[PDB]
Amino acid sequence: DVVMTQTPLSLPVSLGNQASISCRSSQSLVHSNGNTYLHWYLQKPGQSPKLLIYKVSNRFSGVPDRFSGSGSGTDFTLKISRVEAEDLGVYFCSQSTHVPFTFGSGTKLEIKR
Amino acid sequence: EVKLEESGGGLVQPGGSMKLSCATSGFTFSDAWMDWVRQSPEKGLEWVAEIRNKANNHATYYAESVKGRFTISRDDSKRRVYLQMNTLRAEDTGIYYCTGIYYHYPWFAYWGQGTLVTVS
Repeated sequence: DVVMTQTPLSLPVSLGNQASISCRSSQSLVHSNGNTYLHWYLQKPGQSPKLLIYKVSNRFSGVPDRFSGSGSGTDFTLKISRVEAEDLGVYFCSQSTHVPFTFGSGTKLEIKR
Repeated sequence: EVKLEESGGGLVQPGGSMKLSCATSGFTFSDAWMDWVRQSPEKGLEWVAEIRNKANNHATYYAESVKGRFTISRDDSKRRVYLQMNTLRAEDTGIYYCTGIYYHYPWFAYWGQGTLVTVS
């Protein structure tokens, strides 16, 4: 299976600051149709993961433009600009280019003072 | 609105058995390939089982870790997908979600709330 790895496990940031999450895949996520199926989910406590960014850079419904996804091949980044308390939770990168679909271990965004 | 809801989770002995159910609405069920994914406190999020649509023979596919112990099934009439678990292991503990492959987003775009399975 394609192994998704992301760092850090926990990402303390100040409110208003920028946060960046790294995600790597064990092989290229470029599908044979030429598109790249790397997605990010956000999970709040006690809830299911919700689709946040899909196909590298596309914002899902209702997701602020402060979230921007980037990268290519095996190496990807989620950048969260001007972090707010609404952004708190655990972010997972995930690939659906290859079967079975797989997930990174997650990154907890938290506010540090 | 696409809606999914799991039920049936609970505490169970190793070696025991437990059936999960998933009720759905807001998309064409008979077209959808349906899946179970679990969130393990040991392995994190990990796909468990898939069942295809009728045109692909309702064919089933399992993670190696659960093959031979778990059975995914669907009822197109009820728009429900199930996961029957047998010979449960401590390893199988986690939150079980149903999801599937959708027309506008052909990956696990919408998930249920999850049902907790705890193996004692």
